[PDB]
Amino acid sequence: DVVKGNFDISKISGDWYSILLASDIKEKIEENGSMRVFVKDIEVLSNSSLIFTMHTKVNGKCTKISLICNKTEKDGEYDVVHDGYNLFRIIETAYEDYIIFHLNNVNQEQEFQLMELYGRKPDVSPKVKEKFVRYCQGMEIPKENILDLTQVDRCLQARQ
Ligand SMILES: CC(C)[C@H]1CC[C@H](C)CC1=O
Repeated sequence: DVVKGNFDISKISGDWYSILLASDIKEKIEENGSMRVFVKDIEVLSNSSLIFTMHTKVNGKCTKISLICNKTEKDGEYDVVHDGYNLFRIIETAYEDYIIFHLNNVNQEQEFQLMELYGRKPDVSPKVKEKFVRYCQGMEIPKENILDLTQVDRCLQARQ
């Protein structure tokens, strides 16, 4: 049930797992990188904001953070503060299976894009992962810059 636009936001509510991570700056998503953050859940805060809870590593320990995301003037776009100012939007989702997010980090050193694949479960179809890899390459993210997190510690032991 792939939705490609006009997403119902309340249907992306609830728990998510981070599965694949991609960026045109690999350091951002590798171990210790500012964007190596594992989603826990998404909830509707208001008619125009979301709240994400996510895990980061702090001195080796999985640590929960909360992020407030607001609709911008552009349709489908949200902003969020983390390692600077970010703009993100949904690329596509099957609400009960997976969601793909695109993010832009707007900083003065070098702007970069992030691509994220979440699943309702700690894994999804190889069909879904293939769809994501294709999007990444269409966005000129090299395959070396796509990381599979199902192999690594994604704080699953700490989600509570
Ligand atoms: C801070 C990062 C990791 C979060 C913010 C919200 C996005 C939908 C997913 C994402 O890139």
